[PDB]
Amino acid sequence: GTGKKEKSRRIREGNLRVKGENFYRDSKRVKFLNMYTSGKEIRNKKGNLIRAASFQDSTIPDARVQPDRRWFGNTRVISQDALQHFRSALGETQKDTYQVLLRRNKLPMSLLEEKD
Amino acid sequence: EMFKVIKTGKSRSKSWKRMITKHTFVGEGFTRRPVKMERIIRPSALRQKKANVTHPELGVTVFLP
Amino acid sequence: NLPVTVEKPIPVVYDLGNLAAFDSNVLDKNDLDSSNARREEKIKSLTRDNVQLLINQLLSLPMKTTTESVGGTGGQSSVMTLLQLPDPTTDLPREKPLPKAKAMTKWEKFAAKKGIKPKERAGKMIYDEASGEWVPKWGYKGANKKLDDQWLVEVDDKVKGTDNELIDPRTLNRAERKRLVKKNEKQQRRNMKN
Amino acid sequence: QFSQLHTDRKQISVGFIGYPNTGKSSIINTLRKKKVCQVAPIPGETKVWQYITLMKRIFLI
Amino acid sequence: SYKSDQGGKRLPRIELVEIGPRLDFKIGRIHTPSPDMVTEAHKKPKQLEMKTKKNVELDIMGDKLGRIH
RNA sequence: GAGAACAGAAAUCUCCAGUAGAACAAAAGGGUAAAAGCCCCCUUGAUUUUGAUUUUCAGUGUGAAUACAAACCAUGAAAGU
Ligand SMILES: Nc1nc2c(ncn2[C@@H]2O[C@H](COP(=O)(O)OP(=O)(O)OP(=O)(O)O)[C@@H](O)[C@H]2O)c(=O)[nH]1
Ligand SMILES: [K+]
Ligand SMILES: [Mg+2]
Repeated sequence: GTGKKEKSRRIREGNLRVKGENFYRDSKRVKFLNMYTSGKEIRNKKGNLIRAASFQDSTIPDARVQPDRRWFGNTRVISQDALQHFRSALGETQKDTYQVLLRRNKLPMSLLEEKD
Repeated sequence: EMFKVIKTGKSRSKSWKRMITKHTFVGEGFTRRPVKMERIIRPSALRQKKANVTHPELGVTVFLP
Repeated sequence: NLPVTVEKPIPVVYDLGNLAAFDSNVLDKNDLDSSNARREEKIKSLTRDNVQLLINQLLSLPMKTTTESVGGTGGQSSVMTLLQLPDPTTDLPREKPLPKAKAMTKWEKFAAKKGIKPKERAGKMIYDEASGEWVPKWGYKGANKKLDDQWLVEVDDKVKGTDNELIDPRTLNRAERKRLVKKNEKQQRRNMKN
Repeated sequence: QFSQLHTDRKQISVGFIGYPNTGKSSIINTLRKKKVCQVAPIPGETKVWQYITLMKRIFLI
Repeated sequence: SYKSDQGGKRLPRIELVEIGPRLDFKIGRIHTPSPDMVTEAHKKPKQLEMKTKKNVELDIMGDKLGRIH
């Protein structure tokens, strides 16, 4: 059947396509499913290393931190007004049993948790 | 050195899982991936939340999150 | 001690974001015509009542206070108390249309197809192993133009046998760089045409 | 509802915990409408964890 | 503004002094836009405002909260 | 336009007149003159970092790009930019 050919399917719906990309799988699906068989090393007849295993490269990286003035600046600050607002809000909360915590806000809780 | 190969299967024939041998910081709201889709492993014993930070000025060390 | 409670038959509406008050009461043509000498008094009284209502609403609006001192950025000092105006209700036409969403370029489509994530762009400083300094990878005094200033360049083996052997390799590399830049500009113009 | 609240997570997991012989395996079998977890009147039938796929985005443990 | 003696110290009595100009406009001629232009001019950007989601609120502390029925 | 050895049609200095006829960008039918032109001073940070916010991606879901805002930063006596 000419209509069932892989060439004809692409017309209905070059170097970009990868091996195994078909009607059922896209390129990302192909690579994610190849993850389960990925982690193997390749060796030749002489025993050399054609390709190292995944996440097992033996090369020593050059670990340096460049000089920069972004390291010495303040990253997080809070105003006195914001501190007062959050201190007042901590205490007025009426927790409902049917409300769940999806994401907790990042706050200076050491500065906010002051109790007489 | 960073990663350790973790073998799966009854005959230990698959070797696609990797375990980080160094200490890590995972952050807030961390949940473990499902085991079938968990390639990178950061064991809970090696997760860190606080550090001993020395201030150059005033010469003190404080345990900070 | 005049009253400050203006009573109105038809209830007026407010747009405190625009600082506007609209009353749709009954206006007589006789008291407002130019033939009447009291038209100014009538209009002044009506506007006075409406302004009193608007001022009542504005001064009953919530107020923002701060504790920062003067001389700092923000414009509001400790002594200043500012009314919190709500969003404007009345709709007005824009002066220009909304910015259209630009169509994806060829690079963007290719990167989406092949799963190429954007670069982190931490900085433009690269470490030089031949020296002991961090240098810019491009631009003013960049490391991409050090071949022009290089004191000694070895001649490539593949250049021999062609008439381009006599040419300065620094000139050849500068020409290749300019050709690449013009190619990038032509690709940008092509994307803008598409 | 929990899946809709975590619609950006691509899947959620629901872990069943409690005392022995309270019926976690029975509840999972009830949700699947099939005996996918072994059940016994004796305590300690379940000995390790087990993943069950209830829907495409919902896993039970 | 003047002291009112009946609205406390919060609601002053207002008075208007005209400063001009005083104008009378007779409505000579009109020219109204096309409805598609009206809609295009009244479109809103909505980029800045947070998207609304059912059963998801933000409390006073800033924590995102989900409701369960 | 006049004056000043080389030095005249062209070198450099001085005075008066000088709506820009100069030099910068756009293609004004009203762009800029104690400048938007020329010189001097300060900054080399400009790919900062924070975000429950906008859009996209991820088997590494509190990360990154991206849009917007804010805190800063630079300069100035300041208004401010
Ligand atoms: N009457 C009644 N019996 C139940 C119910 N649910 C479970 N059972 C019984 O309780 C016993 C415990 O069942 P399990 O499902 O194995 O309970 P479990 O918590 O999983 O116990 P372990 O796996 O051993 O830790 C079984 O024999 C069930 O038949 C229930 O809803 N009603
Ligand atoms: K049991
Ligand atoms: Mg059980």
